[PDB]
Amino acid sequence: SQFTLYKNKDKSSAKTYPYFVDVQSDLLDNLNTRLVIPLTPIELLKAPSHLCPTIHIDEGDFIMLTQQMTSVPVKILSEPVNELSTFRNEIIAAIDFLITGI
Amino acid sequence: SQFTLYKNKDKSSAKTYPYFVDVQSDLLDNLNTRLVIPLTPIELLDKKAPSHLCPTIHIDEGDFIMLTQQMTSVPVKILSEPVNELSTFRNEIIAAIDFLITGI
Amino acid sequence: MTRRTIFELRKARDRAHILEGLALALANIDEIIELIKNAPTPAEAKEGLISRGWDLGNVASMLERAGTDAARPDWLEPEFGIREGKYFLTEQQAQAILELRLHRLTGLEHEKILDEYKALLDEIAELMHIL
Amino acid sequence: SSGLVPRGSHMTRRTIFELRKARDRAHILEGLALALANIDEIIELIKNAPTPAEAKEGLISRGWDLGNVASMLERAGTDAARPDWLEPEFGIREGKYFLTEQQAQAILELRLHRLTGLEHEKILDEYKALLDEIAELMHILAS
Repeated sequence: SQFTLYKNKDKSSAKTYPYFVDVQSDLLDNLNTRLVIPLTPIELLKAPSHLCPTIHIDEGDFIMLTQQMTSVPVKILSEPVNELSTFRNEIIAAIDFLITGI
Repeated sequence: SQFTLYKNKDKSSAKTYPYFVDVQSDLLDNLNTRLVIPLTPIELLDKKAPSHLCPTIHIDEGDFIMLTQQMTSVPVKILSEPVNELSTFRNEIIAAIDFLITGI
Repeated sequence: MTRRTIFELRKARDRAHILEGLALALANIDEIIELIKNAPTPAEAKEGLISRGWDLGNVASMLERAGTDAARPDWLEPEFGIREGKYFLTEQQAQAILELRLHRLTGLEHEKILDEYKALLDEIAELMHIL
Repeated sequence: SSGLVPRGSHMTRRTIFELRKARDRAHILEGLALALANIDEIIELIKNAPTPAEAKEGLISRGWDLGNVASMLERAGTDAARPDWLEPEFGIREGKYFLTEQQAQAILELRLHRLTGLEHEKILDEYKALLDEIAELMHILAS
């Protein structure tokens, strides 16, 4: 669901990418894939700033790695934990930065 | 380069995804990764695809659908065989991406 | 298959709702732009968009069509839409207006929004006829 | 003095790399700043075009008032910051600014919330910062 934060259930990738955010429109939720963006802990790191928004939340301080955006099977969204709706503008702007350079 | 078309050299995926297009901004050419969208031949499609989400591409390489919903970040190392460029489809590709995300 | 069309009905209504807001905005372009330019932030612009009634203008006849009532999502409060004789937007409609790219204001892109909203009203009636 | 380029071998080549990226980025932002200085007439032009392709054509085929960015645009340093691939028919001619296709394309891709006060300012701040970075980079290489 759009802007919902999900726990990464893969033990292999959980250390550098604890969480990911769903950025796909809810109007397309019959697709069996989801476009998501990984979050990486700031401690495991400066980031390009306009590309990689800094996320201050209850789970901690993260950098959203927009450039590692990728589509995944919907099945890996089994564990929702939070939501990032108040970051909507920052997220959409970062995505625009990656694609339009605007 | 942005909108450059690349031959997929991965034999295990090349049948369904014989080409992909870089959609990442050139101002970010310094990254070691690229955001790409795979194309799939219309002939392999077993059903109609949403045209707002999946632009049709008729080029010298063939007749394809752009699978925007399967866009992904890939290592820059796999962009080894560029064959064409799709910059005239810029508006259609950017709108397809907008449709995936912003909804409208 | 029945579950499929119930699903398509739900999404067609949500989609028609967003498009309806865009059609209203694009019939009030001057006043929409002035309001956005005057707002310090996108949040304040959003609040200005939803906190006033909008004149239906050139799209009055389109929004009053018979099939407009059926195209309304079930989560929509009665407060939203036309309250004589102006249109009150939702946060979701406001957000979509703020995210419009400038090229959407060209004649052809404006027409497509209106054509699509109309097509949806017909699609919504068809899906219901299927149930 | 501002540490714009990471230490670590081939500093001069890497400084030139940052300079050429900065000029390209400043070129786009300059278009947006100019468009944002003329936003009513820019928006009227687009509303009056049938297609994005015709709007892009309209945007580049006439001169724009410099408006609130005139002082920045007319600075000798700002001319020195232009990409060197840019032909003489672009930028300022007879008091008015002539856009490239690339800058017109970015204008068309602006979202409406960029017109809000704080977003418009962030485009101007980013443009000015880039100009400052470019002047600094160039000076480093001027010896």
